[PDB]
Amino acid sequence: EVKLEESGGGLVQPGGSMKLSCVASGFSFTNYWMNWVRQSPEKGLEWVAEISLKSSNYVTYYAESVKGRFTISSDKSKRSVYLQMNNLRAEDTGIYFCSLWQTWFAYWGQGTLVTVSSAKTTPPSVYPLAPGSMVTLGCLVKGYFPEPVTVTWNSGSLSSGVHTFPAVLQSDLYTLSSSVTVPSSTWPSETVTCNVAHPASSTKVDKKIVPR
Amino acid sequence: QAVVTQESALTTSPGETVTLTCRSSTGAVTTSNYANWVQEKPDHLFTGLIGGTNNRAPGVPARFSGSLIGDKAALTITGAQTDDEAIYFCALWYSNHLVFGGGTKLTVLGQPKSSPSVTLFPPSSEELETNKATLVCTITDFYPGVVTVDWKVDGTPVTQGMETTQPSKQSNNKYMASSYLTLTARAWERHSSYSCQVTHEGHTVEKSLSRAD
Repeated sequence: EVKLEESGGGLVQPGGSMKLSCVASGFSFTNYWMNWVRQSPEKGLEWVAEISLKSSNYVTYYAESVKGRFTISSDKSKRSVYLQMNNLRAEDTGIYFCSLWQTWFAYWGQGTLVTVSSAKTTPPSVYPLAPGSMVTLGCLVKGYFPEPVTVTWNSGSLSSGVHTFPAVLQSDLYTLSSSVTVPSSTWPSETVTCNVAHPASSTKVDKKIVPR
Repeated sequence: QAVVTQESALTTSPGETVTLTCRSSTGAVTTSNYANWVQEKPDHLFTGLIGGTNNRAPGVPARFSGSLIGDKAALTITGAQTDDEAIYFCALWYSNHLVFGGGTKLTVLGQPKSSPSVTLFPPSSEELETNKATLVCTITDFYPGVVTVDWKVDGTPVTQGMETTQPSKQSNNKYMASSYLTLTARAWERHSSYSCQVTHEGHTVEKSLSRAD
């Protein structure tokens, strides 16, 4: 099976540089063109660049807005395609995907998030959401930067009834919530705890939800 | 520099035909623009559907076809299914660069209507220690994925300090959203009743809390 996996995304300052990697496996992709496409809320999908994966030689094409700022390259020996980004701007913020193209966009990676900002890396505050057949409990993950966070419940052993909502953004701080529904007979008599990770600040928090 | 534009939203039902279009600001779309169509499903699951205007990728169901209709590129679903509820992007080639359109949200009314489950949470005492108060209104298991959220404090509409997320797909293909009412801790103590009102398909579901509980 074909596998594409992006990496290298994170916070980076305006004017700064950042190298993304795309590692591909499955079969010989010489007929394909590796494309970088970024997703923002504003633009939707936006084309960045591509490179022919021919072994004989390469050909590259670039979006007007990245010309002279970004270079695309590939190392066949590492089964990798790279996007070197430089002189980064706020508009470069987004999820960067590599995709193998031949006539159509055949295979896609899971993406890597690039945040172009000079704002402070802020770990989350994690607050319990308790009620003031079944009962809905929650987890407020307030005031972190940059994205993302991850939320689990009882270390993933509570998976059914779990909804994690999109973050909102205010004053360079994100906030999201996660809810879980469990039987009224099982809470509070069995403990329910959310587990939040914020990779950017190497943060992990566990918050037990108690009645109040 | 060409701007590629698409319908922002269309609705169809199972078994019906629907056509999405894709305009180029530079003029008529031609086969020289080698129109591509990409489907985005939730959690960034992308599928290439069409390349070179009308060439369907292997694995893509026969009900999808690409074409040029008038001066535009077009994607047609002849016999739409519930699983086709997704975002569809077109991309046009201009000799040495690709340009994506803004995408079309296709709604396919295959699922039964589902009213939102609403839950309103008060501020945590831990948060109140920071002199801040956030009420969280969770909204789940609704279909179709459109809601209006209104807040009240002490029976009065709030026009300030509110933040609602766009509906996003749940794993079960219903929709969820969350809304936040942000107050100072003191504001929280100067008011008694708080209400989150979710309107969905003309029908309102209200949840409220009283500081007396």
